[PDB]
Amino acid sequence: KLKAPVFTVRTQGREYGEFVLEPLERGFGVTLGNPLRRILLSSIPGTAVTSVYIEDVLHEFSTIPGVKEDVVEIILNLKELVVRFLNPSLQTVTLLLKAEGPKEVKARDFLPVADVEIMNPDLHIATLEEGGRLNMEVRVDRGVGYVPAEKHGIKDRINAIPVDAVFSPVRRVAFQVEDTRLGQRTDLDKLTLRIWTDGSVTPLEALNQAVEILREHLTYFSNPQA
Amino acid sequence: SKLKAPVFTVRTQGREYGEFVLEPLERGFGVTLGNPLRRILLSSIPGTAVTSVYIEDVLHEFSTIPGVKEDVVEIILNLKELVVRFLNPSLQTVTLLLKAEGPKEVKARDFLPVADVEIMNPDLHIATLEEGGRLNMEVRVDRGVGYVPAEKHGIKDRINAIPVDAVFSPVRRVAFQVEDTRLGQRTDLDKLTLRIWTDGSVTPLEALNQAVEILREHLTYFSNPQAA
Amino acid sequence: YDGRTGEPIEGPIVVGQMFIMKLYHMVEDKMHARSTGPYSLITQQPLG
Amino acid sequence: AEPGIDKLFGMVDSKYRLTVVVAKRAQQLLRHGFKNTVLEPEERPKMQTLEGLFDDPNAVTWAMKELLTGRLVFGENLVPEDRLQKEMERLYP
Amino acid sequence: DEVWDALEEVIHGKVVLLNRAPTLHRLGIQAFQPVLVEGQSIQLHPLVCEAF
Amino acid sequence: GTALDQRPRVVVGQRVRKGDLLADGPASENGFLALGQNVLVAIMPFDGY
Amino acid sequence: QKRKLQVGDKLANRHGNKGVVAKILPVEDMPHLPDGTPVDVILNPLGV
Amino acid sequence: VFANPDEALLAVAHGIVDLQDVVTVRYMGKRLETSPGRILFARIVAEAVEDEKVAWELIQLDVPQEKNSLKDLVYQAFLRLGMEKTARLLDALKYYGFTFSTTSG
Ligand SMILES: Nc1nc2c(ncn2[C@@H]2O[C@H](COP(=O)(O)OP(=O)(O)OP(=O)(O)OP(=O)(O)OC[C@H]3O[C@@H](n4cnc5c(N)ncnc54)[C@H](O)[C@@H]3O)[C@@H](O)[C@H]2O)c(=O)[nH]1
Ligand SMILES: Nc1ccn([C@@H]2O[C@H](COP(=O)(O)CP(=O)(O)OP(=O)(O)O)[C@@H](O)[C@H]2O)c(=O)n1
Repeated sequence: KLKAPVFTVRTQGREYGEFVLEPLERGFGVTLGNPLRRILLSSIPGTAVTSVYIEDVLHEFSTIPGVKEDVVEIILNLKELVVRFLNPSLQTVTLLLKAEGPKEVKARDFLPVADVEIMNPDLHIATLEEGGRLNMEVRVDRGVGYVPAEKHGIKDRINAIPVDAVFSPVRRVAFQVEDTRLGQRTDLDKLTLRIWTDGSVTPLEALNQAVEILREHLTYFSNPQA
Repeated sequence: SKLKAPVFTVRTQGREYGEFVLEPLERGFGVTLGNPLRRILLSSIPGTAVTSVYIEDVLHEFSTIPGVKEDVVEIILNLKELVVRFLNPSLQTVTLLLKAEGPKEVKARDFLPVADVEIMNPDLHIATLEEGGRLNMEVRVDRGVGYVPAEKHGIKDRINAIPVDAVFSPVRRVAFQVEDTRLGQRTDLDKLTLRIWTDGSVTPLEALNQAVEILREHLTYFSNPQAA
Repeated sequence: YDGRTGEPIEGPIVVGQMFIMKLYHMVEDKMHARSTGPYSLITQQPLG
Repeated sequence: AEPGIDKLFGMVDSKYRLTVVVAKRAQQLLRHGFKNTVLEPEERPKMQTLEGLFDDPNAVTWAMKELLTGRLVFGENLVPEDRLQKEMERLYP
Repeated sequence: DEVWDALEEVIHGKVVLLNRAPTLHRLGIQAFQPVLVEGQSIQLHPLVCEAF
Repeated sequence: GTALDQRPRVVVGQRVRKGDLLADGPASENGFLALGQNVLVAIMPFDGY
Repeated sequence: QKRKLQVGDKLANRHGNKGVVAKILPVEDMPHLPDGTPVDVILNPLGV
Repeated sequence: VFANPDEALLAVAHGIVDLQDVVTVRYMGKRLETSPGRILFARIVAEAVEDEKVAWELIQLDVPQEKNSLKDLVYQAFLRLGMEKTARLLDALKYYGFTFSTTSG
């Protein structure tokens, strides 16, 4: 046989991670990389902005006097808002934003709420000049994966605009399998996994969650109910 | 929004065919479970194969035996199709003895009985002998994994033994099907069906269990971070 | 279907039986290397 | 490509001059057993084997890296060859 | 076994010249770092085939 | 350098008519020219190999 | 000698398509039909 | 309408859109009506040359990439960056071209 492999970690901040597993038996590199990639892109729980309410706008293709950006731009900026829930009981959260005067509206202008943490207060939301106003109501849920706005279409109020829900805290995953040798054997595998997240969960935590999900699903082949 | 444990259903045909159904699954998980299991089943399931052959008054594989229609190369090709089941997990190697005299149709059933060893295809044709032909064979069968060519292991018991390429995998074919299913309000859910054809030495359920164990052991490896 | 991932190839693929032969040009008979060896009589150059 | 090949090509007026300088520096390194190098131990070119990290045995790599460091002087009629050789022996036995 | 490791030590950093006849231009000979492989066939990069 | 052998294609007691095949020659399958193998092929690019 | 197919050997069909074997893949990596049957040879369409 | 290339490629990974479908993506502070495939090609070049502004300058986004455009890209990358980065970009292009030709069908 062959000895147990070595697992190596290289983390950049809490936003980038590289993971190296070597050596592996022939063909196991893709066998491990592909399901992990699918789970990472599909099944890691997270939070996302789901709905938005702005007054005096009837649809997403309108505009607000007093703000340089259109509705689409502020919605797109809201798509990158990262929110972390600290207690497991919290499910949905409503955030209110009040803005007046010539100012640079970021995330920290959101009013504080218990057991909700904003991870990017420096994210740019809007620009107001003199005499401009912005009152915003954003509904944030928790889910998994990517759900388009038309699929859920949940709008708290009659004027609320559904938003594409980027639930996945993982932004990107790539992986590469490279040939490696050990002693006389020369057909072994080395697996490299690169993960970019949004910061709510570190890449190592996301990888651990994906591995745990795969292990739980493998447990399912045990009891032949029928 | 956590999903309930899916139902696992088993259908079996003999010791050679198995269908294993898992339903319902989250969208996209059918491939995520089926493909690695298919790769492991086709790659890493241990089995048994003929690894060495010794024939009387035969010095090498490129010869003929008087009274025998087939030359040694064709006889070894026939012997590579022999399916041998080891009843004892601790057993590693066995040597089957065959002695025959013409005229007859020497099949796999003519091998002398051995304890804790079964021949799963006794009807497999081995040779044709005419009047005056004699066949004396010692066939060494081993446990192993994967495909090992004769030039690699080079196993010889006696001086005149002929090493034989060993294809240890007992699994013949693997397929899996992902079908549409749903559960109440959830839609676009997956139903996974694994179809396994083996040669009878290992049942499809046993191979599936070993594949699950291999995948779990390999998933275990992600638990010891090291700094670079 | 792709054996590495299990996902299908994005388009249908032409598949069928073909008759293929092995040619006598084999790499076993052609691979050759030399560090030093015999030399020619007159020119004292390596043989061919 | 070789690391910093553009820098080396820009450090000389003719690419063949760069080749000549690299070859001569490599010969100097080989003659003295790498004792005349201008590299400090942390910049030394390393090679990975089963036993462990060792020094890179290829002298052309050493000479190229040294040329990247910029501590080497090259030109026409800098020092008479005999005096250079004698001093090289005296400093490095 | 150790002689193969010695061989890996020998060729470290060195290059070899690959040539395909007919050598119509100068790019019919090119220098490459050798990676030791099993088998009896030379492995060539896809992007140099047009030059060769 | 190729090996040419003839392999019997009949059994003892078999009835043979005139011109009936008795033994296959090299590169022959039951009296048909057999220069290669029938394989399942897919026409597609594959990873640059 | 009993020679098996290896990398570098030349194969051809009857219509003038020739090529050397450049890669031998394991069975689990080859493209397969929905019933689980893998293909034996992959030919590049760019030669047609 | 996608806020960044990562979102568009995530939507591609979920089967929402194809690589050849024309959508709206926000890239480099601008709103481009393009396809996820062309955004992916731009990202490939940018990561190969380790320079986003120069890579954006080099590529022609609004055309399918064919022999002439790729050759012009290689020449311009040579001129702007040097042999080392040009070779790195060449290797990246070879890898991704092979990968996408395999699964294209
Ligand atoms: N510079 C160069 N490159 C060539 C040439 N011709 C082919 N290539 C390359 O080789 C690849 C495969 O070409 P092929 O698919 O044609 O295969 P082959 O190896 O040439 O073999 P044959 O089909 O000719 O078989 P044979 O039994 O007739 O060989 C025995 C008879 O052939 C002739 N012959 C055999 N070998 C050679 C050789 N080395 N040089 C010249 N004549 C040769 C000769 O007259 C001999 O007396 C092509 O793509 C090209 O890269 C050539 O003239 N010059
Ligand atoms: N006497 C020779 C014959 C061949 N050659 C070399 O072999 C190559 C292919 O010729 P070839 O005839 O084998 C094929 P090609 O023209 O590339 O194929 P296609 O149009 O059917 O696709 C030529 O381009 C020359 O470099 C040579 O140097 N001297």
